[PDB]
Amino acid sequence: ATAVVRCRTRLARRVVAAVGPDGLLPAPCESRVLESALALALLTEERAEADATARLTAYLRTTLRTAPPDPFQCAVARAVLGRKRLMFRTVLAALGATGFPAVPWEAYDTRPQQSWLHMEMKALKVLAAHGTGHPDVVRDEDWRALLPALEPGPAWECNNLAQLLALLALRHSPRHRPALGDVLKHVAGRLRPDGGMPYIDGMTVFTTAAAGLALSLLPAPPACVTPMADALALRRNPDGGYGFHSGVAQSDVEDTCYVLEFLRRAAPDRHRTAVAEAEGYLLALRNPDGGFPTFARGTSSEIAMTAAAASALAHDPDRREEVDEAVRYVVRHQRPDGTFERSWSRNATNAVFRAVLALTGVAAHGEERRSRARAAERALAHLAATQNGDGGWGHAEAEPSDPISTAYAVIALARGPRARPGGPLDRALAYLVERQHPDGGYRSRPDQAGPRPLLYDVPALADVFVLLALAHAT
Repeated sequence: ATAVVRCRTRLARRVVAAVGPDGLLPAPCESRVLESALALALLTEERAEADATARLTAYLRTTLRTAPPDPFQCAVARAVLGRKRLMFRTVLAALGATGFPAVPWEAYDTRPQQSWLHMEMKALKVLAAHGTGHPDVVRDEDWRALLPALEPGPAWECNNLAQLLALLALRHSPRHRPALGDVLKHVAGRLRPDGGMPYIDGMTVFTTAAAGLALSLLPAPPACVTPMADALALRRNPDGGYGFHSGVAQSDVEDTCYVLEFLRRAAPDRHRTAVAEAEGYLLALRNPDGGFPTFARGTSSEIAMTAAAASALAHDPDRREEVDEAVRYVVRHQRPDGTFERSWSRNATNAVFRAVLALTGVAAHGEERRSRARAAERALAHLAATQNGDGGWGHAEAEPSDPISTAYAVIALARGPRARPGGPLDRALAYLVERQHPDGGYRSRPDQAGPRPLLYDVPALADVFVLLALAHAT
């Protein structure tokens, strides 16, 4: 067939072969400078694990010399070797690279429903209190939030950044020091082969669900979608949502939407109850303005999360009213230049493909069809306007192309007009065909941020989103 179908067949063989007997696509996270530097400071100060401190040191010098990250991580690494503005300032101040923010102590107090950030902010408040010479400011309720960091085994919520920050604060408290020695050995045992510390354990639920959705969109889905659907359903949280990895109690809208869309196609009867629980999770999260937050109701709705929820809930005609209110939220927030806004992904094309899917996926007629089509046209027009010469897109309009940013654009463009020769979609598919590597896969710069806008690299996502693009476009 075409070179695109040939490329799609080769990539699908690779994704299927990577799924394990347990029905999961392994998706480890690469080492990151910020957490490696925090692990280096924690172990150095506790005078523990000399083998890991040397490997962490060699990793940091090598990474700065051959592949330096954002300026913030470089300064964090350099300080160790030799609300979000408040969090990053306090981190650098805790390492001695700047002064502590002269803010009221309540600025570090955040809502508990964002569990990861809540523990992170509490640890930095403790570090700021001790760092400025006011240890007596720390309340008992502040210490109690960091208690999960002293539990043995993998990091609480698979978040190495959260545990490292909480441990750096807990070592200042003699009441919590008895439990510090054991976890220090667990922390030092997490080093990747390159001597670095990953941000998270992985993203296996997110990756398996996105891979299964792509496989279920092929002309003939492989049989492995059933054990993949089983492995996802048995990992659901009590509230019906899904975390990004095994053992993540904080469900989120993005992970739930990918699982829900996958289960809807590959096992709507086999996992009828899991499907119903995920829809109930999304609807209990919905905001009165029609949008959807990321984690907890009462926090700000987001375009990407609202569009993803609109597409996921659109399969049930019982939910036509909530789905239409969500799509209207998307139209209401389209920028004057046709874009929407970044979020968990750092490229512009991500929110574009989520919005276009909701705009062209939900059945609509009359005045609403006109309004939704015009919003979809302006979004697809923004893609064609910012397309690079080689046929791909980057993180931003002037950035070099990468397969993942281009994959998002292809999914959006696949809902537009037919691919004519030389058209924007045709050249995008040709860019993806050229960038396929002999082993059948793709290697791309990462686009996931956490904590925003700090990037982290889960390499297995390159193959998954490119396959999702090729399945949508063929």
